[PDB]
Amino acid sequence: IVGGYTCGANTVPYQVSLNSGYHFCGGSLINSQWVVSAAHCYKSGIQVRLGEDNINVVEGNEQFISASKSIVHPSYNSNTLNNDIMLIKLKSAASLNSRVASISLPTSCASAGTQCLISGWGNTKSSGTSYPDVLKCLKAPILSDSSCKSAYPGQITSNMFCAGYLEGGKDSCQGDSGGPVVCSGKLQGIVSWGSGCAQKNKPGVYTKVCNYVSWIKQTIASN
Ligand SMILES: Cc1ccc(C(=N)N)cc1F
Ligand SMILES: [Ca+2]
Repeated sequence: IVGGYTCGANTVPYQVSLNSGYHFCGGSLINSQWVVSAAHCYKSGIQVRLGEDNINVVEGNEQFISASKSIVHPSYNSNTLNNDIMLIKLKSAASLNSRVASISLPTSCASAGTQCLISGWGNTKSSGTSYPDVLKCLKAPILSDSSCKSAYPGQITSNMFCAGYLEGGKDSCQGDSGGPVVCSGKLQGIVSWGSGCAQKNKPGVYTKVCNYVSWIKQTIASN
């Protein structure tokens, strides 16, 4: 997250870190057994880390649970990033409490102008590299479809939305991949892509979660 703020420990209780020896992606806990992330975060040997603030220090509220299965969306295209969404099932159920909690799926899609919270352990620099230990947060509005398409001609599908600031300076970034965009207490987006980070007229692009609620529910119901 570039141009954000320190969230505060366990203040984003649905935020997970995906770890394969090191943090490599975020994700969102959606029930005691399942995490939503980006398809571009797929790899084998994932350990889901819940209750994290400082990802380098065991602070006492963590739960570390290995994935039993990952399910990349059947229509994910890694070239275009269309349908950039994955489900990860935990080998055992997380213990839910104030600091480890699931986030609601949307009942309807969120409109341009809606204020959201984006979070992660990604790069905090737009030129250069600095990776934080503690969770970073950014408040950002959803942008209009027309402005999103103007920023990224030929690249925005019906399964994507832009959020952030056309002026630059505030954005998600590398390492935030797969993490949440939460608006009015609903998971509306997944950190997906963008050209660089926090660049003028190059806002963040996010997977449009509301398009996937049926798939998520029926996948969970049978897996
Ligand atoms: C992998 C990646 C690329 C760009 C952005 C962004 N500028 N929002 C975020 C990301 F997670
Ligand atoms: Ca920790």
